[PDB]
Amino acid sequence: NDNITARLDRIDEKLSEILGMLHTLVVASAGPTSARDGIRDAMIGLREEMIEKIRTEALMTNDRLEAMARLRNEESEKMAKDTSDEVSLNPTSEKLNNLLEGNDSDNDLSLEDF
Amino acid sequence: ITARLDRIDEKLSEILGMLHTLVVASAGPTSARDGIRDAMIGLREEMIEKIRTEALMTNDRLEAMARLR
Amino acid sequence: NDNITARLDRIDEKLSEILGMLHTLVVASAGPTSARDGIRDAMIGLREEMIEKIRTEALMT
Amino acid sequence: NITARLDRIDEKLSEILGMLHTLVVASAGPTSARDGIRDAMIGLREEMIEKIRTEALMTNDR
Amino acid sequence: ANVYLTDSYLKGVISFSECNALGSYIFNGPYLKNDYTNLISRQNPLIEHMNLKKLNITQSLISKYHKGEIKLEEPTYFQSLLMTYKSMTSSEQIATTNLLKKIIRRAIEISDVKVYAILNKLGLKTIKTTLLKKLMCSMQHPPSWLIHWFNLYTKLNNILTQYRSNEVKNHGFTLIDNQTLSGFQFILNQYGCIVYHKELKRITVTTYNQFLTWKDISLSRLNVCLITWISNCLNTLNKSLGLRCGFNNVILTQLFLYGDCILKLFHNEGFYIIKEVEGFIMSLILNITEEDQFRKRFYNSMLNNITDAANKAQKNLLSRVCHTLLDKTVSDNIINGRWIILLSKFLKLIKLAGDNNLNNLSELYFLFRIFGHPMVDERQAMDAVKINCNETKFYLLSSLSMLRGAFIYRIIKGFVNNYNRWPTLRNAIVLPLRWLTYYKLNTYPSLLELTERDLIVLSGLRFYREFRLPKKVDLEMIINDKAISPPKNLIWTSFPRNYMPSHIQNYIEHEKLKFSESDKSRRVLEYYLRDNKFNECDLYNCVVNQSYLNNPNHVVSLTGKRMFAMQPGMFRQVQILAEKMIAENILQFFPESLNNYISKCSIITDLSKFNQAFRYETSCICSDVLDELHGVQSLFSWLHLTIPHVTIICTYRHAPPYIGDHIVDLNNVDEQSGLYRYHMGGIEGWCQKLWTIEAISLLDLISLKGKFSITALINGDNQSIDISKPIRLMEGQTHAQADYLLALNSLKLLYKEYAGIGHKLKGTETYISRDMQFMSKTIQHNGVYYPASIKKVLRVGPWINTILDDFKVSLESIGSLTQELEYRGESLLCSLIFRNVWLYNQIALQLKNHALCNNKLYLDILKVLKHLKTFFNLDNIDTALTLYMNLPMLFGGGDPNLLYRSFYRRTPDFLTEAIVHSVFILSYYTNHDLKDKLQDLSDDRLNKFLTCIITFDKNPNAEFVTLMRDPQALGSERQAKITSEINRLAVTEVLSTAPNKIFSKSAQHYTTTEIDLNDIMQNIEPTYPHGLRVVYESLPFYKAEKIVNLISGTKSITNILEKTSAIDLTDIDRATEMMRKNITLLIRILPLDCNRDKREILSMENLSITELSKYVRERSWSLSNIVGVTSPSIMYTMDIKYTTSTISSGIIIEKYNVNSLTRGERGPTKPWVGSSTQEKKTMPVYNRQVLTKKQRDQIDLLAKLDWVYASIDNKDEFMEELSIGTLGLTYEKAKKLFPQYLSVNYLHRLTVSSRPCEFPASIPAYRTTNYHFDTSPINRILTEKYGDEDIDIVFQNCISFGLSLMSVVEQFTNVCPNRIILIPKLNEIHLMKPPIFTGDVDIHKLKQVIQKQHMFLPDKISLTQYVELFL
Ligand SMILES: COc1cc(C(=O)NC[C@](O)(c2cc(C(C)(C)O)c(F)c(-c3ccc(F)cc3)n2)C(F)(F)F)cc2cc(C)nnc12
Repeated sequence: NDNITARLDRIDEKLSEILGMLHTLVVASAGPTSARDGIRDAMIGLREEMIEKIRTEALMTNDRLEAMARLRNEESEKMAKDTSDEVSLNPTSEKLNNLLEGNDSDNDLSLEDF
Repeated sequence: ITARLDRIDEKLSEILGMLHTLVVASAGPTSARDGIRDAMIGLREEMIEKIRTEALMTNDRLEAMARLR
Repeated sequence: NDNITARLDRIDEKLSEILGMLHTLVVASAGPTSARDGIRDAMIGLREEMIEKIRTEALMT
Repeated sequence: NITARLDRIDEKLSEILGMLHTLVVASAGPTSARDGIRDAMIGLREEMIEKIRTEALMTNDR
Repeated sequence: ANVYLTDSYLKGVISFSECNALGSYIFNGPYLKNDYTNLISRQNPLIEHMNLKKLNITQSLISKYHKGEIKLEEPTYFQSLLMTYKSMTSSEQIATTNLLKKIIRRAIEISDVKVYAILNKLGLKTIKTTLLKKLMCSMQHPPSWLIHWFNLYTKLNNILTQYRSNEVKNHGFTLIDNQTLSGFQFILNQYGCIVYHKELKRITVTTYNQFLTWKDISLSRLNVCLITWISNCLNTLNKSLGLRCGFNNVILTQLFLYGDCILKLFHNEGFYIIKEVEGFIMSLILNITEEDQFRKRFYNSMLNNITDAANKAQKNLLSRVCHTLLDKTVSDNIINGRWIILLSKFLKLIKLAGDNNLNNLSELYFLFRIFGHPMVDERQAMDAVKINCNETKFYLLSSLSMLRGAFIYRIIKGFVNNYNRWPTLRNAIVLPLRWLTYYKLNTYPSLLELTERDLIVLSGLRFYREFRLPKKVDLEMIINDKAISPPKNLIWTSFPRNYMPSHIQNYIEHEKLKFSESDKSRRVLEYYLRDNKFNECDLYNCVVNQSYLNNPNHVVSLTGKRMFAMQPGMFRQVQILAEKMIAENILQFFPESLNNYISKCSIITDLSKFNQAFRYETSCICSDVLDELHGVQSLFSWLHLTIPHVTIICTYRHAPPYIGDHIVDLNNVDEQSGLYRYHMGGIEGWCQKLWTIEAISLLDLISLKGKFSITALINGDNQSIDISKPIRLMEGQTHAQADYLLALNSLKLLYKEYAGIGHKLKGTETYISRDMQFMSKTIQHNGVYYPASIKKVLRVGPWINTILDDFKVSLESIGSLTQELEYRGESLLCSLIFRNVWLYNQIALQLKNHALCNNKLYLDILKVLKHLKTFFNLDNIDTALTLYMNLPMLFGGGDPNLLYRSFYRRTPDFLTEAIVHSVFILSYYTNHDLKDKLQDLSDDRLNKFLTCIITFDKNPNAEFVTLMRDPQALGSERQAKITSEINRLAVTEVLSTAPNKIFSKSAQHYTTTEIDLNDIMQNIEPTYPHGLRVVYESLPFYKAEKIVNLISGTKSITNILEKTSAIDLTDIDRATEMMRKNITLLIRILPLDCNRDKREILSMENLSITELSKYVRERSWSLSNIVGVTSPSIMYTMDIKYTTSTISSGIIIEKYNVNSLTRGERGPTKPWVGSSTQEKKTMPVYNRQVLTKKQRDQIDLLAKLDWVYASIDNKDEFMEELSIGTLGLTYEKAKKLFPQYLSVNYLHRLTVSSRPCEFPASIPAYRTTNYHFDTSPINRILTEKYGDEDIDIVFQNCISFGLSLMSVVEQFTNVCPNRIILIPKLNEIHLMKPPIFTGDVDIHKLKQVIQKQHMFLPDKISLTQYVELFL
């Protein structure tokens, strides 16, 4: 009698599908409505559904691109830089570092003329 | 009847249906919303019965302690 | 056997809890004024029901 | 092997219960409070019930 | 009939809006910003502003401005000009120089007395000390920079002093001057400050607080220069005497000047650049302590942080002064990007000051206060967070589930570990099987055998109530001295009437009539005092029925004080309670809330903006668990369920919103800068403990996912995450690389997991290190602590941290603050000299210019000095003062730092220490050798003194309550009175008329309660003040007293309910006489007739100071026997030897560190923290969780009484009345809850708030690791004498003393001795055995106290609560 086994396999498939949805389910936080006149509930939908709402700016979020990459479990350019092996300097910082390195009085600054 | 486990299959179908019903709810506005809220089971009474059952279960514990006074 | 039965019994109550939570979520996810007032009013009635049951038990003696 | 299969089933149900319960708690947010249904979603606790029992046992002088 | 006494130090914030409002009105146009503030201040100016504008001098300046003669600048411009005030005449230079020389000379002459005594006592041997004669020679010519800062400080201080004096005399007075500080014309008012510089044709307008800040800046810079100078001078003489750090004051002045240049070029926003300098210093430190990968990463991030801030400052500056009257004040250096040159120079100077020396680098943290404070743009700060709080967050359900799971996991782990059981579950059925086994067996898996799946499973659990909420309100947690936001409808009352629209003004008048007096109070204390409908269970009831949800009166008010948030009392109480419940019931589960190679790293995270990232969906998933544990719903989720539904408004007085016509309801006011709605929680300071424990739960989730161990610590708004992961070290891979890769791998995971809950982290907020801890602002390297002690004394000055310029308090404050230089800075002499400088100024120079008392206090000290001159046969007044400032404040002297504090921090007996102190001090004049036994010398100055201490007219009064309140009190007017005692009557007089019956009833019976309480233990023979303290603490009067003591510490007590900031003359006069009586106390204590010429002066031959002290205390209270308080002074009883004796007969302290100097080094031994031996007691088995903290404490107190007073012949009636009165249980029932003490002698074990629980050495803990101590030799001698019975000398202090003095010797010798032997004076040590408390307790009076103050009783244990204890 393998009918019980077959039934159990069907049970497993349904549980798999239910868990499939749950582990791919995204909860949007409760928040202000458009033209803020109230608060919408914490709408819940599937990963892709929430991503599309973010992509098309249906929901109000700041880091639109990051929210999408995060929900897709992808590494964004910003995250890669923030956690890079070596931190680069901003152009302003490059100049500052160049001034800081070499104490040769290259600053040539006159405070008396301020 | 070991095959009574078919009842699990029945419930899981309802469970998956409810899970679908829940998530598709967000698709209502601008797409699947012809009126305000489409047809759904809407059995708040079941929610209420679960609340009553739990609340009274808790009430029984509270009385169980009052009983010792 | 009894071990199988016991496991099946535990599954049934888990499924009941799952449906209970889903009923809560599906019902709550519907938020027109009528549904929400219906829930709140039901809770008022719930309080009253608990009160009447408690009063009744208090009168056994 | 039936019990073994049931145990995997039971674990998945437990995982499902975990996910759904968290969902219920998270779902019962500021708006559920606004409409007076947060308690319905979460459930009544001992102190609220004690208040109910207190009222029930003291609607008048009794 | 009242006065207004203004601040002498910045206590609040410098409001941008205030400065803008005032300046904008004066110059008829936008000043700092073009916003609503400048618009309204011109349309409808405040009277205070009109008064300044209408001055004849102001009008002259205004004309010059409009004629284009003078230009308008932002206050930071003037900050620079003031700080660069070099326009001193020769007479000014001379006068200030001579003043400074005098002060320095006197401070040294003063320190000479203690230094002499210390060197003599150690035996290391107008100025007698050779060391200080040498120092005086070095310090007789102050550097120009010190003079510069001193002069500026002096002048600014004189400007303010004149103002404050005149404001008290004439309310509304404005100080107009141009002579005190040449070139600068000031117009000062508490409502504004206008400054004009004539030669530069420049004018600026700021506020009173900015002026205070300028003074505080000059003071801070002065103290830095002064300390640096002193330290350098001391180090010149002996490298071990001064501070570990060593700065060139020339660099320090350049830093200061360059920092001001930055603020001059970058107006207000320039503070952003300064703020980021902390990163620069941290970088310099890391460049020393960290590996190349870690330090390089930080350094580059650090530079970006600074430059990004600088660029932001430029952007914001240019956008701000676009349409304002300051549009022409932007330097071309900003526009041309030359500011980067200024910045590079500034940073180089910092690097130079640091000199690659961690000792300097840590100290340089003073640079963040040294430049003052920014003007706070309250509206901008509002908008800055709004964007993060109106933001929609997205989460994977599995993320939220796992976090809730982790939270629960920790709760379960906690309960199993603490209560030996799982929490009760209302749905245990959710658990599979393996988990049911854990539940049934009350066990749990470790994280190493846990999976993510399991956390999801645990996230499905629900609980039954495990804890209990208090039914009655603890007024201690609720009552405070802070402001309270008014109800939403009365929110407009927060703004000046003139700044409100006429419709608002009318509506305010109408709305006030619909609110209670408690609602209109605007203050927390008054809120409750005015609540005539108040009852003890209002909060409980409100919580249970969720009355705070959807509450129409809820509003969130922000003020500049990092944007302090307030809400109406109702909500405040809930906020406080939720945090309290977490603090007492939950944090117990979160203790940190307070291969061939294992990789290690640390991630340091700034969580200050984390609060903003929380949402209901991320926080309340955990708080709901706490709701269930406490059987209450919505209590711990109150914030997110309420805040989103209210308007968040900046309520700073001068920063009103624009309100459209006919709009009254705040929630209908157009969103605008500084005002918005739909704030999705995250209010800083609220739910802080909740978020802390949530962070911990997340970390556990992270450690699980990352397969590594986390040892985290969270403190306030930041955390340190120590990560450890066993790995297989790869070929060619070194440990540093493995650790760096771990940090990166873990950092990526951490960022992902935090982002996974809606919290985005930034490289500006989070950084990594290998193995060094820089948390809590303490720099520790290789176990060595590198302090920032200068930062702690920057604000030391005349009337510091005192109310109504209370003289004695400010002396204590100076003492306490300057003590840090000794305790952290590890420089006894530097702290002493620095202290004496400011104490001198406070007593000798500023005392004659008191804001309230003029020179009355000064005239009184002169009487004291004349008195001392005669009493001690001194040569002059200067000498009398030299002595005065070295005498214990306990005796009416001027010394706030008793010598014992230089060796150990805590004593159980202040009197004995004060007596010894005086003996040591007087030896200076009597030439008594402190290395020997006290003996009668031809110089009777000491004998006269001691005679006067012991011989006096007895005058006991309410001795038992006095001892209860202060177990070390003396009575008979033999001690200085304090505000707590002096004002207590005034407080009760006010409270007795309060609308709130709880307070008025208590106050009305206060006197009678005190009397009944006094006559309670009056029949017990061997009076034990600490035992009395327990009795007192166990009674409701204790809580009543705490409220009184809280109130008694404020200003204008009699006007509390008068709704005014004015100070009543009654309070001024009482405080005046209080101070005068305390100043002249020394006269009363030491009469010229020695309290009787027929009383032979006390002979010191075979005199025991311990016994003398006991005698004095007993005489002063007219008691036959006082026990458990008197304790020998370790500093007196130990004779210090630096050799090997024939017989040890003492404590041997050895130097284990091989080096001759131990300062700045860690040794092989364990750190000494004193550590009093705990109580040895058997704990009864019951469900403690069934009880609240308050009633558990009550039980513990009663158990202590059962222990201590077991011997009273009325014990059963005593304990029965207490148990029934305070718990409701009978004694027999309560006894089953009481811990059973197995310790026979409570005299050195009983834990009370009046007794030190630790007796640490006056030294950094890291420094004690260089030493080893052996108390055996002495233990044997004592055992042979006392027969294994206890003695009254504190064991821990004996050790702590030795450890500290070994450091002191190093300081004075530049050589740390290899060993020190402490040989005790046995005649000073007495048997301390537990007494038999014969006599009964007055049960009637006991009942009376409990009844009269019944409203302050804790929750009683009901039968339904009691039965649950044993289930
Ligand atoms: C925690 O609070 C306190 C502690 C102690 C205290 O520690 N007393 C010493 C003790 O009784 C002992 C016994 C023996 C006996 C005679 C029993 O042998 C000793 F030898 C030594 C001892 C001495 C110095 C030394 F260097 C080595 C040993 N100490 C102690 F037990 F508590 F430690 C005295 C207090 C007095 C007051 C008034 N208030 N609080 C006190």
